[PDB]
Amino acid sequence: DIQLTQSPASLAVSLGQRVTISCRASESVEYYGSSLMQWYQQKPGQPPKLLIYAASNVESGVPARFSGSGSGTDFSLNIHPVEEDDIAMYFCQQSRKIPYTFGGGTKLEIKRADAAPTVSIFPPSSEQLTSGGASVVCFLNNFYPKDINVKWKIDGSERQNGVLNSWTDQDSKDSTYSMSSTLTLTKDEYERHNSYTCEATHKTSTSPIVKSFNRGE
Amino acid sequence: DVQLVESGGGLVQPGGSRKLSCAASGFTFSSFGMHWVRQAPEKGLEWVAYISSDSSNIYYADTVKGRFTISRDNPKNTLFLQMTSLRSEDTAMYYCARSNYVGYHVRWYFDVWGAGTTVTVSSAKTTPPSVYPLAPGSAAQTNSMVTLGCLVKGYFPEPVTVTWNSGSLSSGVHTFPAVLQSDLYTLSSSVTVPSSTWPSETVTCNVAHPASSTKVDKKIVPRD
Repeated sequence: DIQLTQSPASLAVSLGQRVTISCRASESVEYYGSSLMQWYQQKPGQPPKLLIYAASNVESGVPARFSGSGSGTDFSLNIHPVEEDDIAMYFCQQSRKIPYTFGGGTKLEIKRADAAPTVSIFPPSSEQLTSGGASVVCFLNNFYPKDINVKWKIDGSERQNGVLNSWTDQDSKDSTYSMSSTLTLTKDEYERHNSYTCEATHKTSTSPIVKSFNRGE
Repeated sequence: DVQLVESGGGLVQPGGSRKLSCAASGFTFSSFGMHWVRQAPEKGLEWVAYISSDSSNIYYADTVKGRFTISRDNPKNTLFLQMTSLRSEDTAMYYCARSNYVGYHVRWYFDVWGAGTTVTVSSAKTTPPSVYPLAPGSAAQTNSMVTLGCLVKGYFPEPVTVTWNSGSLSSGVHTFPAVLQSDLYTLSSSVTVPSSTWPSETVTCNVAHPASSTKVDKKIVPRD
């Protein structure tokens, strides 16, 4: 099939600045003097919206700040004065061969000043322990940029199984990101150890933020 | 007001079947070819099938070739997708989309999209969540702000809503998207408030899970 590679996977912008994202095809999508490539934007929990068709044709209704160009295999969408409403996901879509494919998308996010996460750790609740399970939860809130890593240490060494993670979308109020990390254990394994550590590595600091609690309290 | 409103989505056991209907309203439905496009959670868009405005041609993504059949009823103006031998991976939001010609036929593009209907293929049975209070320790509190939270675990199917004090606390809240471990969903929520407020005043997380008609108000109490 025809592969569509979009880049970057995500871009941080300042409203008012120019924006340009590209889309490449593993094969040509040109057909008798015309490129059959489209651009679609999509906002969380909502259906895609057509912006450009045939590489450069600007669908009726979409602002002039938008424009598209390219041909052959290379294409690109341009939002010169990028504004609030443009913060969303952008997909690449061809109509040349079947199956008709879409690119992996490029997410435009609000550029903001770096921020270190606020980390909090919580031991399993009595209610859960009564059920034979034990979850240790850790929140890494309001940090920027998005990239962050979480490492779970038990008594002193790291754990990698039974660790489930979740990330929020960028916050509309402060433009930061948040993550939630849960380490689940059986109650017996939870009671054979004392130290539960949550360590977060983010761009802000080279020295991991460390949060932990010891049983016996 | 050209639009498409697909319906028919819901829960299905692996191997089961389900019919999807797309209701058009505001254009010569008999002139425009139609498409079905799906999007798995957190995933991208995957074209599913296309049908002529004349039921002349119908194309399927190999991924559903011998299991899904697309059809159109020009009169009642509706598009259908018949799903059978459904698998876990068929789980996605299903979109209804009108094709369109700028120069002529081959030079087409997806013109309009409906709000879509969800389709979840699972063997899991409806299951209320377990709501566990997330409270810090006595001294291990520190600062002027304190963070508390709720762990909503092992429920099915999605969705679940969470509020703090029925909404009185909206700022400084973070409820994370659910993660599907095994065949059950798990999610969490945190809320940050001033230290001079918690132990002293109540902080409750309200969890709602309609599929099981569950409404739980878990009060966050201090740990002895």
